[PDB]
Amino acid sequence: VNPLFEKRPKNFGIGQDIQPKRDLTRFVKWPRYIRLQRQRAILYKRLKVPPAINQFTQ
RNA sequence: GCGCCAAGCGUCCGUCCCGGCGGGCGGGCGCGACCCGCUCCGGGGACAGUGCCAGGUGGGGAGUUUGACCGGGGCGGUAC
Repeated sequence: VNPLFEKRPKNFGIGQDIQPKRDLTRFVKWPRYIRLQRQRAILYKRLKVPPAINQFTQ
């Protein structure tokens, strides 16, 4: 094997290195219509849904 | 001072070559860089705030008024 080859590890600690490109899907500033849809699903899980509307979950 | 655009591993290809495996040439994916959980993070919160009515305050502002007689008017008087 070639002795020139080497491991060059980078530690992603606080400071001392630049962070890699990781998934930011949980911290994206989504457009206002995506926010509207997702919050509307949360509201249906958060509020007291009356039985006549809740019976369609089943 | 320097710090990014991955090293290193582990696999999958070639309609590509040279002796099913090997070597060369060019690529792909995964780990490196853990997984799951519904609101980006934090601070308040059914209060603040907004809409409508009710009470107080309000020369900051608006509009108006501030009699008459009278040896001039005013002051004084009322002989109004």
